[PDB]
Amino acid sequence: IMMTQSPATLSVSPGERATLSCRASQSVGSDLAWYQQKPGQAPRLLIYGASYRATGIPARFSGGGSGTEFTLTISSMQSEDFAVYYCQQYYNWPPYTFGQGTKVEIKRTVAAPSVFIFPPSDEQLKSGTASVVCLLNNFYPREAKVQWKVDNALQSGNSQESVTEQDSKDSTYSLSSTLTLSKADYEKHKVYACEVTHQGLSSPVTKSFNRGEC
Amino acid sequence: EDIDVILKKSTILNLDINNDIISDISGFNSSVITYPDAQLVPGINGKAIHLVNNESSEVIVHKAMDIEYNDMFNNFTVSFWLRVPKVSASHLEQYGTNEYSIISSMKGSGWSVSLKGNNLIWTLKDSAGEVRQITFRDLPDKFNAYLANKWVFITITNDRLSSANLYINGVLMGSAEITGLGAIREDNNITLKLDRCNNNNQYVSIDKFRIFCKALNPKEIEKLYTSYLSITFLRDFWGNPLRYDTEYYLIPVASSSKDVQLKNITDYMYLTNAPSYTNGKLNIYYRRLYNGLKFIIKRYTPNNEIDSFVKSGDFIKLYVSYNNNEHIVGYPKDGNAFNNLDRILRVGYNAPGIPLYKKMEAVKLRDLKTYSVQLKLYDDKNASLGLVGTHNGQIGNDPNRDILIASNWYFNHLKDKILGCDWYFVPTDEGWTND
Amino acid sequence: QLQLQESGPGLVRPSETLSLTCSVSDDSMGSSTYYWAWIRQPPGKGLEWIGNVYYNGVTYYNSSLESRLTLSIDPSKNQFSLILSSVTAADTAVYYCARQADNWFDPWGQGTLVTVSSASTKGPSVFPLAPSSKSTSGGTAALGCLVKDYFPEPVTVSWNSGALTSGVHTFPAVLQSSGLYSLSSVVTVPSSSLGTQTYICNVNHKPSNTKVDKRVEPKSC
Repeated sequence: IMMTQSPATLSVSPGERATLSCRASQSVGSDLAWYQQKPGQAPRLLIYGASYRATGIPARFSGGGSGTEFTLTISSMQSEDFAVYYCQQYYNWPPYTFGQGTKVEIKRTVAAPSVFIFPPSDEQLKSGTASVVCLLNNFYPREAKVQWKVDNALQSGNSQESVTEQDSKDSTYSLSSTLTLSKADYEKHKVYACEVTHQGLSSPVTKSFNRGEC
Repeated sequence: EDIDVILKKSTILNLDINNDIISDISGFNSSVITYPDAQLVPGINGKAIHLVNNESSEVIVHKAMDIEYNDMFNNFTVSFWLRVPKVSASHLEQYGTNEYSIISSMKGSGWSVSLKGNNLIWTLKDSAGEVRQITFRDLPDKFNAYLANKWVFITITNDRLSSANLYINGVLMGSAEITGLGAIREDNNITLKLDRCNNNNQYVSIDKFRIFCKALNPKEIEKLYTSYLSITFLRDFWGNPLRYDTEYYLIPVASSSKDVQLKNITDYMYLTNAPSYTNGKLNIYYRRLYNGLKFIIKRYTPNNEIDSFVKSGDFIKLYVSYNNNEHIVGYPKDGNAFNNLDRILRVGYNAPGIPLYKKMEAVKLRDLKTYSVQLKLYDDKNASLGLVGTHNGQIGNDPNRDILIASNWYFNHLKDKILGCDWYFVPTDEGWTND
Repeated sequence: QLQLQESGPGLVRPSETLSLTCSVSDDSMGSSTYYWAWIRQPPGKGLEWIGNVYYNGVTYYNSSLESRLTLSIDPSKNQFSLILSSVTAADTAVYYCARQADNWFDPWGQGTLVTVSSASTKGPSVFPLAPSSKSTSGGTAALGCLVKDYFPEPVTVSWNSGALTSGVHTFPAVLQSSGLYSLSSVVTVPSSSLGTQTYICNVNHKPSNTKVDKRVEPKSC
């Protein structure tokens, strides 16, 4: 076979120990490498043979395992040194066929969001198109399942505006979600809303707007 | 009742190259026909018979009248050095059904060796119509398989009232029973051809073909395998003798999934992982070849009869091929090493003052069954420094790897099963291509 | 010290060519015996690489991605390049060729992103987005801003001469289906701080050189 992430998760705080994993076949039972990737620049390597660091790399990292299946740990992490990692394989024309992903996480005090709603403006009249933007600001965690209603009706299309998470100074999240329809499709109905279902909050709240909020 | 005496007592034909002629040396010297295109390729000790897929290369043997009836009620066996080219993926899907009989007694019955796809198969055609086959499913690991252009042996230990067996390298690899037969009026003609093949570039190279008028046993056939394996010459990977001043790539024996790689100009060597191919669709997989570094093996100082054949234990240099420019391996004095007994290797260390041990010697010490080769490194005062071996260890700032060494420490494992300084010498050969 | 430093800037149109030169510098010998390979990077997705070809030039990694791109070498300046043709938008990315020194892609470089778009440049279209006392005091006042119909990235997003960027939160841009890019820019201010001072967006997509500002006031009929 090839690589499979088992598991593919992370939940850590400043200071604690990271724990990742992979899985593959072992016909090349080779000890392998692990690649970190700071956002601001290009990725780089962290280990090779799961134990031997490269230069300039402080030894606070490590890893181990058998065959080709390997895992690794990282202790005393600093937010400034945190991003998704990646594990290898040994294909017989080798660069290393990458692992799918190592989803990462910074832990903050769990908290519900504070959603907003915004109607379009004169441009959509001068455009004939339409777009419905509703902010939800300064929340946590990554999970946010926002949907819409057309006076009642959920969407199947016009849902692809799912801008996703970032990270901030104070480790908060603030995404954005919009709509796109033609003025016929928009004025053809009266009241839309943002179905925000934050797993942290676990209680569906929704602000709505009034077409002609004058 | 000794091994070699029964060995030379039971042989009843010996097809052998002797000075560009094929002839039987089994006392019963029978006809050895040959045709203008029955070429002969390099041989272990001498030359090697060849075959090509057309009506050119027939080498038939009209046998003696008294022994024509040899197979009426007697058990026997065939044996020969063998190797076939690496059937590529394309030609494989093209011809994965063709069943050509290399050795047979057709016209028109009797024992008949056959090669088909990636299989060897005995085929016996008796009187009453019954037939038995003993397939050998391909050894899926091509890189050490038994149709991979490796010079290999086969024996087919026919027994009428018992089993017939096949033996690769002497080892058993497949068998099936035979009993329940009748008397055969087998014809006498012994075809050696690609009869009814369907590939133009198909070719099987038989060497040292022989037949024994009796059964055998594992111990004596192992001794026989060893016997044919003369220490006299110093084989390369494929089995044909090494060639001086020709290109070579080198592959450790317990590091198949590795191969060589230079790091920098004139500085240390090191090892790396395996580029290769895998057809997981036709049960095919093999480490790719010819990829790594090209090497040139010279004599230390030219001679009069400069024949590129290498005899056992001959003093040589070692040049590496790079951009078609040549560079020699070695070890300079005070050359930083591991434990001061595992001498790091180098390549043409362009030292202004420091000298360099450039005096090696091809040396055969172990693996009298498998075609490996050990290389030794002397000083300039005739002292054994060690063999070129596999021993870990980081150097400087660069990452840790596996590096080529020289450590007489190795001399204390020569009785073991696996070593770290045995080697393969692959030359760029026809019958294998990275698909 | 091997500073990879690449070029081949700009954007590509579908089925056209892309020149991508991997100038490895300051390593005079450079190409001695180790490999060289490329890296594919579709933003926010898994990472399969492209290929790996030697300076003997045997071949490169051929999974189902060849026959539209080609790999090259140049031992002259230790250089080696990437050929690209008959490409689709599905490979808009930032590519990475990196030194597979001893079979691990240890030193990596800045690199540069490639955008397989279809439309040309475009001045950005700023739109105001103003709150009011309709649902006032949602904790506090968060006024938004929409700029759209522009190409290509980036695009300036600031607020009132960059005076107070406090609590501002722009977003990563998203490609509009008809061949544009969309984003937003929202600040959060005191509920009743509106109408006393000014609140102006700042968007500017320099490649079209259209520096437009919208003096936004919370409009209430």
